[PDB]
Amino acid sequence: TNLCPFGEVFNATRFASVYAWNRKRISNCVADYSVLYNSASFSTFKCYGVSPTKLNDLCFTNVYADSFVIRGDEVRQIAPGQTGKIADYNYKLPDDFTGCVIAWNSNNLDSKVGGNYNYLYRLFRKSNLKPFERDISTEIYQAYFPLQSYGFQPTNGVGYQPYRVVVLSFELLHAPATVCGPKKS
Amino acid sequence: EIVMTQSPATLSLSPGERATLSCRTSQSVSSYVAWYQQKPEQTPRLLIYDASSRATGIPDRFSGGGSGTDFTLTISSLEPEDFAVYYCQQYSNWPWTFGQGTKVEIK
Amino acid sequence: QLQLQESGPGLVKPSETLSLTCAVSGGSISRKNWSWIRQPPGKGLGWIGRISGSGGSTDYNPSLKSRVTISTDTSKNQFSLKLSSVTAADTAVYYCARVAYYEDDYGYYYTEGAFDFWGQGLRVTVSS
Ligand SMILES: *[C@@H]1O[C@H](CO)[C@@H](O[C@@H]2O[C@H](CO)[C@@H](O)[C@H](O)[C@H]2NC(C)=O)[C@H](O)[C@H]1NC(C)=O
Repeated sequence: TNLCPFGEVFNATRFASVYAWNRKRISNCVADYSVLYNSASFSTFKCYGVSPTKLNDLCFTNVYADSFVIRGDEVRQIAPGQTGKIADYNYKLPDDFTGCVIAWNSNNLDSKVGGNYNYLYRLFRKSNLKPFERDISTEIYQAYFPLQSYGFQPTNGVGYQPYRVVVLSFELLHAPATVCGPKKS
Repeated sequence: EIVMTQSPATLSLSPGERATLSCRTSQSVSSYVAWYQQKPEQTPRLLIYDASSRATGIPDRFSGGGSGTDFTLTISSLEPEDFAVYYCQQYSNWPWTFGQGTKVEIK
Repeated sequence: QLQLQESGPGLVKPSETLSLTCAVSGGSISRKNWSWIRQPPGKGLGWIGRISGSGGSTDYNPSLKSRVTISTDTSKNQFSLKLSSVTAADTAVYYCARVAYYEDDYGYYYTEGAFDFWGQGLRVTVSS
């Protein structure tokens, strides 16, 4: 019995854009949530539906991990029931959300002195998203190209600094429980 | 440097009335503004953080709002305690700058 | 509960060093961010610099960075402030503060520079 792949979920060398947001599933492993809670690197650790201290002794069916790069002013939009450019057009959370939102500053890693335009967000769409929807589009909007680049830079303020964010959306089906907390010797 | 200018220098006002204050920045700080209250020769106290959120143990009549370069602090009903000096802060850029201060003066 | 109290000399002669020490009590200095805040008499608040609780991530005000060194001493659970070549215009009330942090039952959140907990204020006078 082993520990979960949370090492490469959080310490990956390249996170995807917010519009093409990455998603992976952990399936059978024992997950140590309390080490992530007691880390000194996370700026925000919000949880909805489940308490993060009780989370180490709750068993689920399977756990997802949605990782992408967002601006500093826009981490507030990753919450159940908010609206904005990314909460509508890029990543939508359900109202009855049962997961946790983890984020941290990454100005020393993701920004570039000449400008880093390798992260994209959807500026235009005809309608907002259903919860946990993903799209990739290229067609011209009824006037524009919907994808636009951020332009991160270390000189820029905290609202314009790149923030890497990971969303752990737990599930509970009628399948047997696999992802349990570490039982204590 | 992001200079922080508060437009009312001295707020002549009566108790129990509406109060309004202003904070205007040189450039955009993106809603990273805090509001403080300082009794004369006493410790300043944080009221608002992130320009729209009340601090822990703050009366409900304190409210802040705004974004960009316009930030306002509103007190719905005064007390005989809340005639003091109010300060406005930014922390978007690294020389964190406070305001010159605005005084609530009793009519 | 968390409490901050300053310690230092009230009178500092010019062209010498200045030392201050904020003794954090009721809470651990680690995993937080701490700052030194000045206030001249009849003037508004000013900012000296900040330090991280763990790792020593340290930043200064650009107008005073050639004269200030800020250090963290987690063995005694305290942090200190040092200045050099102080003039007569440096007379101020010095506060030590914690950069805000709000822990709820449903997780926590680190503020990017609001100061919730403050010190009592130690009045430093400079005269020859
Ligand atoms: C991401 O990488 C960092 C740095 O390699 C990890 O932080 C270390 O984690 C080990 C785990 O046993 C600790 O012993 C070290 O003290 C940590 N170092 C620092 C500087 O914090 C971090 O754990 C990794 N993330 C995950 C989810 O595993």
